[PDB]
Amino acid sequence: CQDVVQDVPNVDVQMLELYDRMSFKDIDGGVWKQGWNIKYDPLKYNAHHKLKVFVVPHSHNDPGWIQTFEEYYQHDTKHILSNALRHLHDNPEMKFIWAEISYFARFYHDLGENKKLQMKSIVKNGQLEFVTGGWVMPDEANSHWRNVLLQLTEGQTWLKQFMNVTPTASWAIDPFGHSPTMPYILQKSGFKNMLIQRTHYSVKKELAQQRQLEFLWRQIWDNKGDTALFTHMMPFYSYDIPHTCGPDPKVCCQFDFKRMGSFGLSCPWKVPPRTISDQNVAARSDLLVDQWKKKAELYRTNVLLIPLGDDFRFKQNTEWDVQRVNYERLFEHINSQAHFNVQAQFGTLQEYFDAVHQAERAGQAEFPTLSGDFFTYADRSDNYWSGYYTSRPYHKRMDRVLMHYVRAAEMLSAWHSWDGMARIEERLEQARRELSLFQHHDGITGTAKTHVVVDYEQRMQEALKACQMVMQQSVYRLLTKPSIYSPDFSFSYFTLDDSRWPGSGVEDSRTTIILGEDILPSKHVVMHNTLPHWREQLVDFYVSSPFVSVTDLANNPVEAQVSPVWSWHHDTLTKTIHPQGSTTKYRIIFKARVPPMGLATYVLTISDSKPEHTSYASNLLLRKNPTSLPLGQYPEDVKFGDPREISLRVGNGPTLAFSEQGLLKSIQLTQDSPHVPVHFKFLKYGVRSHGDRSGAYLFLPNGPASPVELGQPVVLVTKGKLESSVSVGLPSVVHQTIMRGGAPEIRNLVDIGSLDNTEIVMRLETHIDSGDIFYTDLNGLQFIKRRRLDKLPLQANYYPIPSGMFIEDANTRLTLLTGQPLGGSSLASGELEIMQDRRLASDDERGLGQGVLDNKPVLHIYRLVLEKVNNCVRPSKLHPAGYLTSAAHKASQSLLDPLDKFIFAENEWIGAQGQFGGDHPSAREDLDVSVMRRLTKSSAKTQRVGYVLHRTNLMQCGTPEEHTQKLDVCHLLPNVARCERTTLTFLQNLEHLDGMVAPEVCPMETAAYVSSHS
Ligand SMILES: N=C(Cc1ccccc1)N[C@H]1S[C@H](CO)[C@@H](O)[C@H](O)[C@@H]1O
Ligand SMILES: *[C@H]1O[C@H](CO)[C@@H](O)[C@H](O)[C@H]1NC(C)=O
Ligand SMILES: [Zn+2]
Repeated sequence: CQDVVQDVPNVDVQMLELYDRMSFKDIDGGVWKQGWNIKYDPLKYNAHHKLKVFVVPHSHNDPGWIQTFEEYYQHDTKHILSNALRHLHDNPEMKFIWAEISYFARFYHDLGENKKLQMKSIVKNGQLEFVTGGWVMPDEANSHWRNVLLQLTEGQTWLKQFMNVTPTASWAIDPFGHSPTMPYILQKSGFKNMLIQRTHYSVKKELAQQRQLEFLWRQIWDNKGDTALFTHMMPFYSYDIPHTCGPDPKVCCQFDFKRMGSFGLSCPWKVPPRTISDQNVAARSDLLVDQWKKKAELYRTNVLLIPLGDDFRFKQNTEWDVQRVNYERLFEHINSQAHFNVQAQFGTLQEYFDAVHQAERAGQAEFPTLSGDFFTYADRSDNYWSGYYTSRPYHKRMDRVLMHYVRAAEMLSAWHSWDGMARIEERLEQARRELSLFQHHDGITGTAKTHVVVDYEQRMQEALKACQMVMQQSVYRLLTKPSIYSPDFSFSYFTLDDSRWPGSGVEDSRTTIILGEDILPSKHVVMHNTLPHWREQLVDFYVSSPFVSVTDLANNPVEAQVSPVWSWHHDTLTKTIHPQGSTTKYRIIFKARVPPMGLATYVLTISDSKPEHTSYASNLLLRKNPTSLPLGQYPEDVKFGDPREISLRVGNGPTLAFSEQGLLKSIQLTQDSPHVPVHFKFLKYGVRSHGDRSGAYLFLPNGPASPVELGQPVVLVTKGKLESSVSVGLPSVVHQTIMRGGAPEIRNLVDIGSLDNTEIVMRLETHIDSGDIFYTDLNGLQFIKRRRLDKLPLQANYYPIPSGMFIEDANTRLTLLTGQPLGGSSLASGELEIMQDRRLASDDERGLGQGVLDNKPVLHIYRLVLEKVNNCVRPSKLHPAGYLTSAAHKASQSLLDPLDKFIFAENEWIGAQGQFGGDHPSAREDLDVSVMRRLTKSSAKTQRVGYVLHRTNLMQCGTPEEHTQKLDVCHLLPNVARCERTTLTFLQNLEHLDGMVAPEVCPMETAAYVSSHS
């Protein structure tokens, strides 16, 4: 196993180092506005060394953006694919590449058998080639690597089954900035090459000058280079035709033959394309070949890639003709004019890469090695695309909730083979596809029009319902005596109870467990733990009485705590934000203990008075001018007081001190230690009154954030033996700090309401001497070192915070983990900040044509971990990566993959069992079974189950942590007959395993295994 901490990789280009060096001046470079006037030596190419040019036709089809997926499919995409089939069928030499499988699959299933066969034929023969092959071309900033793999697998599994092909080349021309998580997953999925386009204009300029636009992209911690994937970065401002034939768009635009007038398009540089004829072909070729040779100077081989396409292109047959015919005339002339020393033709993306590597093997070029990422992107001047790291935060949070439910549903149902009737495969496929669709770079990014965001949301809602159905049928089967099990596949044996989604204050959707001497004395609840280690976690349920006690199924008492059900109300009358307690519903809380990848059943029973093992929390409302807060049968009266500082300590954990406004001010780790200053503060960013305006994509602040005026907010303090919390009703946010004995959980109920042109940021102020360094994660997969650069505007120092960020000095670290991707930064030494929501009245000129005014209440969740790191073995100062501690990592898992909760629906559960999975191995803490998925339907004689295993890397800080068992996923199901290591999509077997044992993986590695069962 490679050491991912102690050996700083040696690479030709390290992006953090490059950023430290670059000056980022935005000067007018001439026709290539962001470059320079490229010059070349005419004699470079000759009879014995020609420039091979591949023109690659393509059509960018957004699975939703300005229209919904189905609207674009009906108005554009089905015609584009229908005409592509006809045109490629009839013109053997024409080529075309396709990226979005969601659309292709929608199209193909609608084709008649005759057409499906013609389609398979132009794919089989090389004319139509799939690039990447994912359900979509995903966002790379907000997406979790697990969902990037999910969508890739969804498109590629469809391609293998119906087109009998698996792309090995990736095409990512539109995500706003690029992540090394992509080559990470692709290289482990059989890929050999990839292409990216949206990187900072200064980076393009810099790498172009060094001919470093093509590179072997390895992971920041990879000393050996085995994770390397060949990458081609496009050099210009756009992938449209004007910015793909060469440096001068005024000239390239003349070679987009769709812009002559009848299609309603034209060249903004004021020179239109002209039909190619025998009289102008030599002059037109002179111009085109000169652009081609200029572009060729930016790369190292004599093989040139010329993409030919734009959004939803190649729709009309007349379009196919006008582009194909004119280019064929150009090629016939150019290829027969020896003096150009050029051989040009239509080609696919794989063709370009194969030729490039043949040049490389001929000793024609050596390529530089590179590590780092390509965030934050700016397409021009100070227009940095850091706004979309936060846009439509409700759906960014929904993404993570669905991410988990998909995993839990696939895992819970994978244990058994199911009758087709049960519609398990059916519900799982819909759930994977709706979550996969949302990975699109206009889905999770929050950059779609309002009615499209609504479409993604309704699709995810149906996916959530599908997961619940599969999960609850699975639990009923796993915990019912087999000879008693009698399933009705349409019936709801259990209801899922989710405490954080939509969240209290967002939607009253949780059911109350109604108990009573005259109706029902008790109720069974069951917890699922998708993680492969034993886990304890507090769980809560709403109950109709405070007099409830918990027992496990052996009837052992379980200590519990009852607290009121508090809801906050913006009182339109008194003009204050204050809480009201329920007099009919109460929260019962207790610690559940659950086997690795297993289930644990508990029973809640009512009594007519206080149960021996249930305690009741005290509640204290701090505000001036209080009114009574009756709590029905709740046994402890609410206390009142004037606002004042408060301190709280649950169990042995930290002691937290809060200001009189209910905000954290210090954290004391142990009884003796100092009260470390850690202050939460909420501020607001505005929008510029003159100049470029912030929108769904761009963050263009009118300077540093300004403190929000808090007034004297109402603060609610609840103190219990198992859980305590402090909640304050701020304007736009009900901020809650919850304590259970470890690092606190922070929840923000964010309702930016009608505050126009405002971005609300949550900031942490500490005295940690972090200087200009901070760390953020990439796709929930790895943490990369960031360096605040004062030479760049504030918005450029904002980065995606898909799951966590931290700052540290020699002794102390503060880590903030998230349950949703948001944008954030560390704008001053000792600080961390993360945007909560943004509401913008203006469009930011990137084509969306609207501002962001569809905000809705969202419940953001976090874990805040303060730790001493002076004893931790950390990477050297020159290493570009950072790593979590065991506590920070478990905290992230508590947010992303919590215990699932199920409430039995009927009065009596006959045949109920107390636990499932007690014999599953409890793996080492840094290992996770990211995916468990049965890959065969019940009619398959040989059943197959796929597993994706990921091992993260945690810092060694002196905690002995031992006694765990080896996890061999191939033996989790009985009767194993074979075990294979496969690509991460499960589509190709890479290794037949001895003894049918799946070895565990190395730190930061991810492997897939498929076990076969007789
Ligand atoms: N990039 C194009 C092609 C193009 C459009 C206009 C001018 C030049 C080239 N289109 C992008 S632009 C848009 C962000 O601005 C993005 O969210 C959307 O998914 C799309 O496909
Ligand atoms: C696709 O599968 C393999 C891959 O090459 C080969 O038999 C041939 O190309 C195709 N045959 C089919 C339809 O399986
Ligand atoms: Zn796009």
